[PDB]
Amino acid sequence: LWPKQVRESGMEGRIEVTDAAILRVISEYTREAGVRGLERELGKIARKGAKFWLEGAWEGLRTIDASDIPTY
Amino acid sequence: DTNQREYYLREQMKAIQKELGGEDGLSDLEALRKKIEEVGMPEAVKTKALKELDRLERMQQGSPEATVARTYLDWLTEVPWSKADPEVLDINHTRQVLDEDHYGLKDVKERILEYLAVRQLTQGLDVRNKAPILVLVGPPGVGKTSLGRSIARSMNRKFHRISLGGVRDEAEIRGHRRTYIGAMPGKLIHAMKQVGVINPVILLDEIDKMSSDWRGDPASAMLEVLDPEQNNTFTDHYLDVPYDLSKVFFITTANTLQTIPRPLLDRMEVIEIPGYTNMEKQAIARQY
Amino acid sequence: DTNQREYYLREQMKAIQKELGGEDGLSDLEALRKKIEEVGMPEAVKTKALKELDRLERMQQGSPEATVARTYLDWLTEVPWSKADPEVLDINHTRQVLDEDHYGLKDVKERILEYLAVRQLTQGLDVRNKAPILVLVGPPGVGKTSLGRSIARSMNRKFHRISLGGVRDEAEIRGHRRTYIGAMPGKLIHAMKQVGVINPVILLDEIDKMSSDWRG
Amino acid sequence: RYQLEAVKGTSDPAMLADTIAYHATWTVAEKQEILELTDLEARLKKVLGLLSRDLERFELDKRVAQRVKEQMDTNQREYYLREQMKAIQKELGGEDGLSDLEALRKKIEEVGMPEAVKTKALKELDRLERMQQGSPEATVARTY
Amino acid sequence: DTNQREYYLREQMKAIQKELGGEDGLSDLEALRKKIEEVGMPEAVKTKALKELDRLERMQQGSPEATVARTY
Amino acid sequence: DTNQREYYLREQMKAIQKELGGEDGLSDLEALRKKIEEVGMPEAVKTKALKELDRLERMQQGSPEATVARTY
Ligand SMILES: Nc1ncnc2c1ncn2[C@@H]1O[C@H](COP(=O)(O)OP(=O)(O)O)[C@@H](O)[C@H]1O
Ligand SMILES: Nc1ncnc2c1ncn2[C@@H]1O[C@H](COP(=O)(O)OP(=O)(O)O)[C@@H](O)[C@H]1O
Repeated sequence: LWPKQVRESGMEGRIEVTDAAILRVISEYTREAGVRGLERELGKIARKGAKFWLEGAWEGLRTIDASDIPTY
Repeated sequence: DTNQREYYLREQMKAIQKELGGEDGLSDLEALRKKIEEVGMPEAVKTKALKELDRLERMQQGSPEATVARTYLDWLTEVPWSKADPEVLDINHTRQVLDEDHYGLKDVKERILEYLAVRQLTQGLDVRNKAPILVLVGPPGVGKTSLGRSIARSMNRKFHRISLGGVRDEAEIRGHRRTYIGAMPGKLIHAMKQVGVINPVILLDEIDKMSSDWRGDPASAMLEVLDPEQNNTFTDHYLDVPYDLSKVFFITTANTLQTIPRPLLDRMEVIEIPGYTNMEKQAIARQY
Repeated sequence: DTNQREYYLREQMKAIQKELGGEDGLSDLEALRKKIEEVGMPEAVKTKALKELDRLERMQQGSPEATVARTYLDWLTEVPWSKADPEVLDINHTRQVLDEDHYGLKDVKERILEYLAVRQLTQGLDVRNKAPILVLVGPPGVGKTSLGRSIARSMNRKFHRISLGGVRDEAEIRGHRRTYIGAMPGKLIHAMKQVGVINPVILLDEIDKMSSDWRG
Repeated sequence: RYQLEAVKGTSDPAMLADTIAYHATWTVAEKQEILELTDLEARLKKVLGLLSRDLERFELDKRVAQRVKEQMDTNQREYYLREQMKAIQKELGGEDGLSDLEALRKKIEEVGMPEAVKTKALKELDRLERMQQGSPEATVARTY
Repeated sequence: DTNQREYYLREQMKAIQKELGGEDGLSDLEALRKKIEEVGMPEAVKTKALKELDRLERMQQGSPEATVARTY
Repeated sequence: DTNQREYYLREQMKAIQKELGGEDGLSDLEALRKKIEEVGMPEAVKTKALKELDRLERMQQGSPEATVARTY
């Protein structure tokens, strides 16, 4: 799902997430049997990152931690 | 003797029909044909439309069966394919337009503005474009319906609204077998007929009241229409061809979150509006 | 001599078809012969095809019967007729193909693997008569609909999806009765029209929510 | 045409307007315009528009008649030729049809099967047999 | 010129065709739409009504589609 | 030509019938208008009945909508 949403947001190689933040994402934001509601949140991540990128572009790649989830 | 005259009258209508064919048909339908070959559904999709086109054309001129398929062909030709509005523009200009139409609504405004950020970041790329669905839940007093025009003016898009909810006719959502007397493609498709873009603004007013049970279930039909990826290949009962509904930007209106079927509820991008404050109330009263 | 009389009469009727039946008769001699050569036509399906073939030669003058008859014949021309896809020989390759499309789903993956292993070991035609049928039950969030495309691509069998999301009157999913406009917007056979293989993988929107009318 | 070929020696624009306006080939509403127009120059001009449209209709109606008459012969000739070609094949098909079918029924009538059902079909079969064109009931009788 | 020429031809052919059968048919409809020109609706539905009447101005008398097309 | 001759004979029989049966059918519609006259329905109901018989006479018979229209 993450590669697909990253490709759909066109900002490939600019945002990355750790394996610990995802645990919190599912355990605190979406509680459904499937993962259809998870793709909408994972694309919201890229959509909000694109808002920051458009006004100000950074260099390299950005790593998202469990404490940086509320911003995006 | 009466049969003779009737036959003389017939050729009279024929001569007239042939004259009309030289106008509405022939080169006119040839130009529309080549034009659709330019901006119509892909050829592998247009195949059904061609199927009906061949028979309706092969059918004797003026044949009702020819018109029975002629309406299908005209609906395919009129409905937009691979043609869209101008793409991402400056966010600074559109944010003022979105702010002046409605005070507050920070979440919806953020959603609308950030929808353009990805459109700008995917400039010139080769990735699938999918306009997210939108649902607004809140009391009826909240101006959710005016968003259909507010967002459209925000991105200069064309907008249409369909009064769904409180309906019991699946055939309304997915039209119906063209074989039945007359023909009516699903409402959605009727709404998008006049909007000549593949990414219109569609407002599903109060779909919460959607009533199912008896009769073909309108709601169950909207499952194929609102599938996030299968809408790229969408075959309703009328338009046999797989419609490309991916680019269409959807907005749905609801009043609560307890009267929606589960497949619909766990497929929407949920946006909630709990209600304006009294300071916001006095501000909007003063300004608008 | 009598056989040559039969051939002469047959070529006469074929000539009239070709000369007059636009997109029906000249399309007959041009492509329908090759149609049976490519897809094939059951003798019972063909004997009646030939019986009605000489009956719709009324084009130019115009005949809705000829068109609706020709729509039926054209539907028969392309629907697969005992023509199967190249059967899979390496189920292990299919295993990786299916593992690169989804994660987990060890039950359905093994179910499909068993269904392919039995077919590859069918000695004597006694299993092909019973087509394996699978119904998938669970929450809508699980990826059931795309599983049809995944399985079909792994089988190398061309895929088609059928809209069972809402079906009210009868014949809305099955082929509509003939004799009328002759226009069918999709059907169970329609999927067969989409896939030129007699053995494709076909998936439906759902079964729990389907037929719901009074007439049918 | 008698009123036109008698005053051709006068070149008065008003007189020519009167000649081209009295022959009212249109509704009486237009005739009110010419009846009350203080512009002889525009008189012939507006009459020109009416007669020009009427002239379009003149040729148009003649063409319609030409199209109908030519189509009449083509439809008749086509009907005679096309009917014979089909009636020929349909005659063969009818024999190869119920005529062959009933023979098969006779083959199984060795049990003395009641032919009352056949006689009813024969009523339909004598009528459709004579009709070597169309007769869709023949097909239903064939399945019967 | 072209528009008025096709309107007049449609009117005369409707007149003759409905004098031979069912005078108060598509001639009634063409008179009614000539009225709706003078009492014109929104432009969005004006063209829709014109297209709708044009397609049913070419079919045969008593068509099953015409049964509801005339009443609409 | 024999088919044409039997068509001649059948339309002979049709002549015999429409003399008695057909005229009764016309007399049926004439008596229907006599019914709409004798009852003395108000002007609006008169016009509705006239329009309804107008839409019925334009179309043919043997259709499902025709039964409902006839009874109503
Ligand atoms: N912030 C706002 N600015 C302007 N008008 C507002 C605002 N909030 C609510 N309204 C008004 O409130 C009304 C809500 O009606 P409507 O949008 O039809 O509600 P609903 O979407 O629930 O059916 C409209 O007149 C709308 O313009
Ligand atoms: N284990 C999985 N592997 C791959 N994709 C999965 C998995 N679980 C869920 N999905 C995704 O779930 C989605 C299901 O969408 P779709 O098949 O259209 O509808 P439904 O969820 O109703 O079956 C697909 O995008 C699919 O890739």
